[PDB]
Amino acid sequence: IQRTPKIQVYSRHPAENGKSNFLNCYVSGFHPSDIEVDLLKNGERIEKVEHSDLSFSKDWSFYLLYYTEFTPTEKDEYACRVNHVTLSQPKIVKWDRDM
Amino acid sequence: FYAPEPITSL
Amino acid sequence: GPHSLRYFVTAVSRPGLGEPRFIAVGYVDDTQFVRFDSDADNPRFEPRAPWMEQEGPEYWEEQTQRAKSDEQWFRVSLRTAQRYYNQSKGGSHTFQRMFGCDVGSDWRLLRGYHQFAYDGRDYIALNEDLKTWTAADTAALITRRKWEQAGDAEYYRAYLEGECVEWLRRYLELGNETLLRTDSPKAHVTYHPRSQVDVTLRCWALGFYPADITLTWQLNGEDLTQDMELVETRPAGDGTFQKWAAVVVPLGKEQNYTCHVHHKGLPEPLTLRW
Repeated sequence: IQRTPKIQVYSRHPAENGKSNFLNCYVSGFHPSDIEVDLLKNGERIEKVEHSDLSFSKDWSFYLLYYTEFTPTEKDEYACRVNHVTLSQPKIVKWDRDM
Repeated sequence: FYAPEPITSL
Repeated sequence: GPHSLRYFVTAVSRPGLGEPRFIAVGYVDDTQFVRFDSDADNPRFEPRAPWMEQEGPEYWEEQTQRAKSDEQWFRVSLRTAQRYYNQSKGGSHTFQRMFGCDVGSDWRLLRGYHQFAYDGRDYIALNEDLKTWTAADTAALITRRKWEQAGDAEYYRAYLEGECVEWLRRYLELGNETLLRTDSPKAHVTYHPRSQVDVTLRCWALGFYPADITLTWQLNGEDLTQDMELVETRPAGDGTFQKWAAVVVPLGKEQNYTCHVHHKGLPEPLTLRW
């Protein structure tokens, strides 16, 4: 049986322009463990994005943290793109400073 | 410390 | 104080692509400290926390060899599992193991784990008495039957009560600087316009360790009847965690709402009004 991933996009430290932060995409509660995760700057795929080691929770559902260093600006939009067997098409969640 | 080598099979 | 040592092990069969995916991660409380990745260029247990980098080669070689041995067991178990159920060959499947020990403040084994899941569902688990087994279904009954006769319970109880707890003690020593800390959450409320009558209030808890936290809103003091959003606790990326809880409140009525925060690093619980 399958579980659809939960997705959260957010910064390590709170967001202020010009300061080097870390951009996170935390995908959790999903099964099975095969998952596609990309970080997007202005709709384009960021290149050296790293992730945590595969682990899972008490209910056996998996979780991963995808992250990359970046410097947020006034203009630049960011997002996380996730594809998974449970999703009939790639889900895109935009980075919101307040969420 | 990882668990010791399995002794019985599934 | 209470502490735990946990391993989370995953094996995914990939037909036509080669041997299965095999990964094991090790945690002390909410801090990861070791790993094994079968796809790594060189398959070996390696440290994933700064305080583990001092250990000798004997430590790493024994860890690596116990993991490689477990990996082999998982290859057979995936095949055996697929046969037990009569599933179609060629498909991809998952096997998971979680094991380790929880100790209380009197250095006493509160709970020892040795349990398995197949395809995301419970398969077999060592009961709390460390002597008996819980089978999830008639397939697992076959396995329970074999493990009962072979005495696997006693074999892992010996591990759970000995090596596991003994090395939990050592890990807590190695990383006392970081593991025994309580980083209190930094909390604040944010205000976000919705419609022309409603508004969103979001209560944030940031920078805290360990990951367990209690975050809620209440109206005038009694519990909520509305529909609060409370997102999953999430890793900041630096060893700390974040969470928020939000409620939609009537404009003009914002002052009847308070956010409460309870955490092990807070000598007093927080109460936040906007």
